[PDB]
Amino acid sequence: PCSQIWQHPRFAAKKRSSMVKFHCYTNHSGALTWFRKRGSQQPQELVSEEGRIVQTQNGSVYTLTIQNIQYEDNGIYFCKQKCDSANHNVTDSCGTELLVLGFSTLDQLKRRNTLKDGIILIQTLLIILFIIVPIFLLLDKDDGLNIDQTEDIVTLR
Amino acid sequence: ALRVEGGPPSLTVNLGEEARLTCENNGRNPNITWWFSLQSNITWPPVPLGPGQGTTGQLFFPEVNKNHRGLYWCQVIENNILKRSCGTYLRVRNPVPRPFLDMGEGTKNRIITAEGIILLFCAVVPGTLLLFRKRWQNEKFG
Amino acid sequence: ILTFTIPPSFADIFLSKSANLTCLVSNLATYETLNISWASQSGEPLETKIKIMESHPNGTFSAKGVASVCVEDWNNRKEFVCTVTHRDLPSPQKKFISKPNEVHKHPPAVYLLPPAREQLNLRESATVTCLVKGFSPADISVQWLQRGQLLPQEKYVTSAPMPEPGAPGFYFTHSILTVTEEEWNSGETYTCVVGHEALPHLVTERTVDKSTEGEVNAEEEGFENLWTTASTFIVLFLLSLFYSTTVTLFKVK
Amino acid sequence: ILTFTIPPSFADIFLSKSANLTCLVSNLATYETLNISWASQSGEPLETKIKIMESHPNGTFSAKGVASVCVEDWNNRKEFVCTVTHRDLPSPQKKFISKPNEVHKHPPAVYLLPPAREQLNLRESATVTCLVKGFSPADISVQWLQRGQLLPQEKYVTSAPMPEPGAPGFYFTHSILTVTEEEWNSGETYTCVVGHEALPHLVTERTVDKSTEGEVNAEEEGFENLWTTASTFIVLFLLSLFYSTTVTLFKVK
Ligand SMILES: *[C@@H]1O[C@H](CO)[C@@H](O)[C@H](O)[C@H]1NC(C)=O
Ligand SMILES: *[C@@H]1O[C@H](CO)[C@@H](O)[C@H](O)[C@H]1NC(C)=O
Ligand SMILES: *[C@@H]1O[C@H](CO)[C@@H](O)[C@H](O)[C@H]1NC(C)=O
Ligand SMILES: *[C@@H]1O[C@H](CO)[C@@H](O)[C@H](O)[C@H]1NC(C)=O
Ligand SMILES: *[C@@H]1O[C@H](CO)[C@@H](O)[C@H](O)[C@H]1NC(C)=O
Repeated sequence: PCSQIWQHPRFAAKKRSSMVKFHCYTNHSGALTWFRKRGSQQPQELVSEEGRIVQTQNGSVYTLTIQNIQYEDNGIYFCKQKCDSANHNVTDSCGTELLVLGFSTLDQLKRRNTLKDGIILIQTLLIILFIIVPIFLLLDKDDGLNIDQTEDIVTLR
Repeated sequence: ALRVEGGPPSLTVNLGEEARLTCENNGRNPNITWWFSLQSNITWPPVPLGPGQGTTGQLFFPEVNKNHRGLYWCQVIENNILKRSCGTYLRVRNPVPRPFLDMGEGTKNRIITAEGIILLFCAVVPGTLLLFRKRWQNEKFG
Repeated sequence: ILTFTIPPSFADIFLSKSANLTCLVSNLATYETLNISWASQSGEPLETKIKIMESHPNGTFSAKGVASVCVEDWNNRKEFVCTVTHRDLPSPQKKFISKPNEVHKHPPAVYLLPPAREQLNLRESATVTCLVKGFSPADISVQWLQRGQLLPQEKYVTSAPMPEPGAPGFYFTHSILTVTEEEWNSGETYTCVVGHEALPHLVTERTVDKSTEGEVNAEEEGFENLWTTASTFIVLFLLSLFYSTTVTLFKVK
Repeated sequence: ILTFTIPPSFADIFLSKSANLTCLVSNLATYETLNISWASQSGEPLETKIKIMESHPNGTFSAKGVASVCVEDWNNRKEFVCTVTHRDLPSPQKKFISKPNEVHKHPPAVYLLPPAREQLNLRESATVTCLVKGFSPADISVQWLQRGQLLPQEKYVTSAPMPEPGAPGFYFTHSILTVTEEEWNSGETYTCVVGHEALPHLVTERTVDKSTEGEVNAEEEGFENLWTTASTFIVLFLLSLFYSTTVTLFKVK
């Protein structure tokens, strides 16, 4: 009855604040509601804003355009329709799974990860050092030498 | 008189790793087809693939390649009734193979902040120990 | 009189899903007795399209015979015979066209190069070029799209495939999409599609735009946590330096 | 007997500071009665030099007419006609010639283009491409240099000149230097030069070499410098912590 909705490039790998044109090609005429999905959360209504969401109706086609796209806009986009055909047969589109790309030149990511690995190894070493410092210092402060008087393996322990 | 689940709108897979598609439908055992295409309006008709395997109609690419990016929509025929799916999208990304350093940006940067806080505190406390020691040894000498 | 048989191009083969054979006859003094008939090795009758090209400056004519056959027959290296009985030819001429023998296959490796900064500095125009390298069959069709709309062949050129240096049997080609600076300045997404036989799907597509850093990485870095660590570390540096100075002064007193 | 007129070439004009007008006539049965001389449109006779080559294997002789006149008149598009008469010619073959149609004559605009990072990702080979576009004359000679030495044609390949869209009568060409992966690591000097008639210095060359020429972009590296200064500050903080630890240990010890 009302299941002839069309869509456009779905994956749409884009950089932050880029431009693509959406539409809602259909073979019917009725009430329309844009919806946005992120992750597994429930469908939610979209709110129009000038220069951020452009809504021009080309007759049976409902053009859409999203500027200033950020990471919060990652998810699935589609346009609903209302089919008041005495049976509440409510149909929907299929989807447009937008993605936001990390610009790490696909190469600096390796350098950053290697650096953080260095720093948390430095954590291991320094934290061991600063946990052995207080006890070995209060032993001298309170007043090691006794153990030596009482071999290399014991010293390591 | 019938519907079909659209499946994932997009899909990701590592290069050289198997990618399996899907076509879920309410039919009993009804005719299924794979019609590969491209993103937008090109000058070529959709390229039909093989017939799939199993009752579901699942594709299989044992060694996928970079050339396999594009839509993969499944065609279902059920007693002279036609219905079009939506279409997936294969793609390769070659992710990061280095899991040693506690995978998760938030994880590593959070433990970095914890590094700063704990290192500063565990350096400050030795200062208190040192001043206490100095006072006690000065008392000892006197 | 030299006669040749020409297989159809890949573009028409994929467009019509029906190959068109060619029976090219040249150096014809007369055309009233010209008759091009197409058939297979088994002798099955087939319709033949007859068309005459413009006369050459030397006075010689030309003609070609077009027969519609399925592409699967060409894939099965099926043989076809074109029979020509001309008054200038002492005897009828029998020839056969079929698929060439087995040859190494290699799908093309598409690469789309964005215009150089120096080229943009003259603010005149931009030539977007996508390099297609490493395909054994020379039958490759390269097109370009603007916002998903087909671009006429008068707006771009595609060099005929030339053998790949350092690797015999492989061919490479270029395609230059000369675009006005105003059109490229609007952040347009420009793509070239490569239809080619050796491709696993027979067609691919590559994209490039103003971004030029269109690496696919989903979301890994750039979170506000990086700013959080930077600020908390600035504070950490300040406190560490102050602590060290106070330690030195408490050593003093 | 066919009479052909050969316009003078610029090479000897650059070297010998003079232009040679050649009236090459072939298919000559006999030469003992031949009378070939140079002339002008206004009937002014010219000094004609007769030079005859050896017999052609087809049984026909040949002759030439050589004249030397100032280049400036030839640059002024003066119509010079070569008079050819023979005993076998019912009428003389007077070929009328002048400067061929001069055109906009624009010099090439070379825009060296770097390899695509996707191609480098294969770790196998890279192609350096230098697009040469915007020249009127068909002739053009692209050569690549390695560390100041000419690169032989055995390693690189270049595309033949083709008309460029958007401007009739305007030509362009291309080129590609395949390089191996370890060649691209070493940061060698990849430069391609262009020889052209319209070049005011007669030679031009672009330089995109080593392993990276740089690229300015939008935002993009801001968090990168933030990360670099964060790493520097973690380094300083580590140094201060180590200094404090060593001071404490030495005061204790
Ligand atoms: C709408 O459906 C009718 C009937 O099938 C068809 O003729 C027409 O082309 C369709 N319009 C669109 C935009 O698909
Ligand atoms: C619909 O889109 C076309 C193509 O962009 C445009 O020419 C036309 O004016 C649009 N409809 C309007 C604005 O009435
Ligand atoms: C929508 O239409 C289908 C097909 O007639 C029917 O099976 C389904 O129950 C309908 N849904 C609603 C909400 O009416
Ligand atoms: C459709 O059903 C017929 C039933 O015999 C079968 O032969 C055919 O292969 C089916 N379509 C497919 C699987 O392409
Ligand atoms: C899609 O591409 C075809 C082939 O180039 C073209 O005929 C058609 O007009 C394009 N889109 C539309 C508006 O139908």
